[PDB]
Amino acid sequence: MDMGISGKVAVITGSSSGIGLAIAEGFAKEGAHIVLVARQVDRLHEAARSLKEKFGVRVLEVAVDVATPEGVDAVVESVRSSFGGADILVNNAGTGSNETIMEAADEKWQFYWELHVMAAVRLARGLVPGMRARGGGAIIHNASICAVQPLWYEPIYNVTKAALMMFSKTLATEVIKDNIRVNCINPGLILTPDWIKTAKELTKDNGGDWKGYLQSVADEHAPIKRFASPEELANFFVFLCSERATYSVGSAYFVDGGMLKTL
Amino acid sequence: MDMGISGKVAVITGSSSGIGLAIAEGFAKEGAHIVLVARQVDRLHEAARSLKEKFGVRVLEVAVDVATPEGVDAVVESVRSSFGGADILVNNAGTGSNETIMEAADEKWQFYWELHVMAAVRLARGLVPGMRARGGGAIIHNASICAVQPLWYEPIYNVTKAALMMFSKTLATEVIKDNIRVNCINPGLILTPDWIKTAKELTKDNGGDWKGYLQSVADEHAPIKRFASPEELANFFVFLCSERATYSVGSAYFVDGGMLKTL
Amino acid sequence: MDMGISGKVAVITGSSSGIGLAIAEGFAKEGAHIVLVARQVDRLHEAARSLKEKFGVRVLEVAVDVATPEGVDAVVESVRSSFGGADILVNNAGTGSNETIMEAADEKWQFYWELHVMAAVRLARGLVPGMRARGGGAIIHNASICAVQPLWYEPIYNVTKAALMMFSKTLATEVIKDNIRVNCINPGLILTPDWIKTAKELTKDNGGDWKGYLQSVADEHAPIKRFASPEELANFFVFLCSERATYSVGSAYFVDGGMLKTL
Amino acid sequence: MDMGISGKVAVITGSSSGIGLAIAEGFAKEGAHIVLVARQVDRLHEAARSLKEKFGVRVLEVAVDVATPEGVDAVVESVRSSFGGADILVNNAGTGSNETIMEAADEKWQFYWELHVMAAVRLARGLVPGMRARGGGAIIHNASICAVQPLWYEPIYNVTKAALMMFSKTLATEVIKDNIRVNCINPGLILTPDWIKTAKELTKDNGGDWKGYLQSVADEHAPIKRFASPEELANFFVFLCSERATYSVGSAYFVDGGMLKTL
Ligand SMILES: NC(=O)C1=CN([C@@H]2O[C@H](COP(=O)(O)OP(=O)(O)OC[C@H]3O[C@@H](n4cnc5c(N)ncnc54)[C@H](OP(=O)(O)O)[C@@H]3O)[C@@H](O)[C@H]2O)C=CC1
Ligand SMILES: NC(=O)C1=CN([C@@H]2O[C@H](COP(=O)(O)OP(=O)(O)OC[C@H]3O[C@@H](n4cnc5c(N)ncnc54)[C@H](OP(=O)(O)O)[C@@H]3O)[C@@H](O)[C@H]2O)C=CC1
Ligand SMILES: NC(=O)C1=CN([C@@H]2O[C@H](COP(=O)(O)OP(=O)(O)OC[C@H]3O[C@@H](n4cnc5c(N)ncnc54)[C@H](OP(=O)(O)O)[C@@H]3O)[C@@H](O)[C@H]2O)C=CC1
Ligand SMILES: NC(=O)C1=CN([C@@H]2O[C@H](COP(=O)(O)OP(=O)(O)OC[C@H]3O[C@@H](n4cnc5c(N)ncnc54)[C@H](OP(=O)(O)O)[C@@H]3O)[C@@H](O)[C@H]2O)C=CC1
Repeated sequence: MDMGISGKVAVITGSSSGIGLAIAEGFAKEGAHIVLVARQVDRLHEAARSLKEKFGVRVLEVAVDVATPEGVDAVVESVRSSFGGADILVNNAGTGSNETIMEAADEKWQFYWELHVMAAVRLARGLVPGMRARGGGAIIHNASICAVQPLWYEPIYNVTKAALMMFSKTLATEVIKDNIRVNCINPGLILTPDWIKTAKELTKDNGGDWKGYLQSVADEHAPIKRFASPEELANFFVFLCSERATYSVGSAYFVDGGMLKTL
Repeated sequence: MDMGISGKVAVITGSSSGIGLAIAEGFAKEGAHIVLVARQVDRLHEAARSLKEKFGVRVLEVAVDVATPEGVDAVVESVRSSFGGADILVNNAGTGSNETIMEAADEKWQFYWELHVMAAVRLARGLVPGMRARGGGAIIHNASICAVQPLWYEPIYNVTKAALMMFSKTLATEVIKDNIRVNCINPGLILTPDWIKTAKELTKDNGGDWKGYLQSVADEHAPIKRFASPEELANFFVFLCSERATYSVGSAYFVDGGMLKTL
Repeated sequence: MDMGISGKVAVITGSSSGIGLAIAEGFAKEGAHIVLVARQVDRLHEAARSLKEKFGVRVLEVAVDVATPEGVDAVVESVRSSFGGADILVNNAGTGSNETIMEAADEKWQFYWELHVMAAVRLARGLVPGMRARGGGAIIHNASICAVQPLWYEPIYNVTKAALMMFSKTLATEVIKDNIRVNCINPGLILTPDWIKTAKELTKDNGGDWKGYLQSVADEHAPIKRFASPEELANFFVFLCSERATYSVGSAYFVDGGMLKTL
Repeated sequence: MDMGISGKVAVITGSSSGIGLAIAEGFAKEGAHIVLVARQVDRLHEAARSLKEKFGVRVLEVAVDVATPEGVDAVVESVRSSFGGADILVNNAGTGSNETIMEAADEKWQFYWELHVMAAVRLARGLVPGMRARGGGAIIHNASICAVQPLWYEPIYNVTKAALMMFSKTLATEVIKDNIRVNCINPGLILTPDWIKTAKELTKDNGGDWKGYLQSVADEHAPIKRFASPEELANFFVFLCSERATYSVGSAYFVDGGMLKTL
């Protein structure tokens, strides 16, 4: 199936590893030029190198904290200088939480609000005008199954991802007049490095069988009884931002292996 | 993006015209063999001929009423004998309604229950064993946006489509152990023959401006302010049934131009 | 808080035991006259006597199958005969299922369709006219948490209850012009006879700790870690049918001790 | 119906006028003592006098900004000093927004986050321990129908009310172990002074018929074709915080005259 995004410019936040890198490889595979965004400079250089070598597309690196207005303004200025504007924006930067409401500090709340919601708000403000000038585009928000089905141990994550899923919906209605399609993707269990680090930490005193720990997670949560690969998730991001998904507007698409328990 | 379904067997109910035909064309393009199912045999021939002539695939026609157990049995036996079993089943046969709860006959409720729900129950019972034996597969239920956001004039449609959406999710959990992935797609406004028929009928005594009538429907209901083409929609069905959507299980995916008013 | 329903006529289907009898007692307490509806004549006669004797309200018994048109007709005609019309209607008759989609007979699908969906359809058709003539009224559909969050073992129950929940909403918009407010209640785990019966059955060969079994069910499904009593749930049915809930139209209200896993 | 809250202490934020004052009167009518919280000292002082005279319960005034940590600490301190703790907490303080995402300043996103979400986080942290110590209680969050069905003109409101609804759910699962029941209420159109102010402003130049403007709003959005009264809404607040709603946990209850367009 032709995706029709050859030569389009795709900005992916949090794209030096895990889901965000797999997303960047999937767009690169389809001929899209890539803007990679993350904090660690070295991992970012590796990712760019590998994308260029494997896929022969242009890759720009922006090494900034997207949870800050300065960081966002640098992404916007770098995209403008190198490419003129973006055709695709994937908001993927984000991270799990771990607290009780009774004990969490206000600053922790603030931090996930800036990272999960304010980054998407500021990137929409900064990139929509260029995308509009280029004739339209696609914006995706990677929220989470937690945005609707909260996990008990991460209330701040649940709340901020919930806010992000609403944000995506409100942006979709505001920019569709610009021929800009906005949608949300809500992933289930996706096997990424932090899951492995967590599985090892939690099994350190009972045998170290981190793979069995992950298998029990999938057994308890997903009818599919396994985690997804980042690559299988990325496919959906690429599809939704392609010329083949032109009637998707303001929707939330779950990619979750049966984990959502309700209709 | 490679779909990986070349040479797979796709059964599409309601595929002699409109959306079902566009879906069959989308699968045929990707090299899938096609079983077309509809009642009227004239249009089934014309569609089948056009698919073989345009895409070079095998097409089996089954002219039956899928709202009957005998019709479904015929489809199951045609697939078994011609192909062994199906890899893909798309439940698409269905039709709008138009009544009030206070006036509609019990027999009309029963008609839509058979067509929208029991056809899918019976096809799953009949085709899942062969699909299992082939190593897995994909099943899609075309419900509608109305399965969650009911349109005032068609309560029977709304109820039976809601029931269909729940069926899809329950079948999803039952059969994922067989590597069979079941999902639902909920389309918004899709420009099909019946819409154009209706527009022309509703404007016959006031100017015959059927295009104007369709445009006001779009403006009323969809932020994108147009209907989808059946081809735009077909893409989603093709993607969901492909080797690129292998983590989609028990989900309901809206394709609606913004029409869904809630999160 | 005054419910303002003294002297009103409440029809409760499935009201010789369990949740239905608790709902009838809740209405009786507030001085409503009661139409009790259930199949077993003596259980119904006994429920009627005890309501009349505890609460001093009028009680009419209609011993019929509400899953049949003739049974619904008998209810409508006894209401008309004894009271003129109903002010309140609670669709409560229903029962659990237990099957796989691969194995269940079409006839079983049919039975649950008749009992969960068509009874409410036919009772709305039969009772709305008299309710309208009395100046308005309230109708409730007792669906289930399973209407949105399906239980693995009872797909027919899940599909038919989801259908009921949609019916409730579509009826809501049709009859609000008559000052009739229709809403749905979705209960979680409610301790009824069948629950205790099932706990005793499933523990007959392992120790007969039926209390242990129910506790584990509650522990698995509900954050509050107990079943509701039928009387706790009844309060909500009485409130929603009262002069204090005059802005509730077309809603679904969960009463589930935390069991719903999503927003 | 006995609510069983006579002598309990209910804290209501934003209760010097509108919905919060109606809720405070509703608890008062039921014999609950009242903690009134709002910024404007004058309106608060008189709302307090008028409640005591009219209902003969105790009334504590706390004139603070609950969007600030200092404001919340003053509430918690004054409740501790005057009553020991609270039995009931209603988070009601909040206000509409009005902007585009493209134009809104970061400061404005921040203000709505503090007011609609952080007020509830901070009041949960400050009041739950006293509520726990009293044997349990009830907490309500007044979010909005906009939490799931966004209004085009107030993206910040839609996003922060969505976050508040998720917060309510995450809190409910955390504190149910303390015998504290947390739920959310999502009102539709409720006739409060800002609606009237708005209807006048927007009719200033076309005839001044502010009532007909409100009627056109109700006609467009609500099948019941009128706004609710604050007193109408308040009944559901008092019910949910009463001893008659003991199985309601982590639910979202809409009170919206049919406004919600989906199931
Ligand atoms: N894994 C899972 O099971 C699921 C994940 N998700 C969502 O997917 C998204 C990606 O998660 P995943 O791939 O697991 O996470 P990883 O931790 O593997 O990847 C995070 C990426 O984002 C970058 N990043 C983190 N914070 C910032 C920041 N402030 N500014 C710029 N870049 C940042 C990281 O690089 P660096 O540290 O150098 O900044 C890294 O490239 C997240 O939004 C997550 O919530 C949703 C559902 C499930
Ligand atoms: N068009 C739209 O805006 C939307 C449509 N949908 C759904 O899409 C699906 C396809 O509809 P659409 O393309 O619009 O409609 P069409 O009328 O254009 O297509 C209906 C197809 O179903 C066949 N059909 C109808 N009843 C039966 C039956 N009992 N047995 C076998 N085939 C049958 C028809 O052929 P024949 O009569 O010859 O049997 C025809 O091929 C339906 O389920 C509809 O509810 C969902 C959302 C929006
Ligand atoms: N119990 C629970 O945990 C939950 C229950 N529900 C729903 O609550 C409702 C009542 O359930 P519950 O109290 O548990 O069940 P019970 O079996 O204890 O009560 C069911 C009532 O319905 C009557 N009934 C059943 N079939 C018919 C029929 N065809 N015609 C007329 N009356 C009938 C029964 O009497 P008779 O047999 O004499 O006809 C009985 O009085 C049902 O809709 C159920 O689906 C929803 C969620 C949870
Ligand atoms: N009216 C409607 O149609 C709907 C309203 N709602 C929600 O209902 C709630 C009540 O709104 P409504 O009654 O309409 O609004 P009003 O503006 O009429 O009342 C707001 C009350 O809250 C107080 N308040 C506002 N901000 C603060 C603050 N920062 N700290 C302390 N008190 C504050 C106000 O007093 P003061 O200004 O002196 O501080 C006033 O007493 C809100 O949460 C709103 O979002 C939900 C759905 C619909």
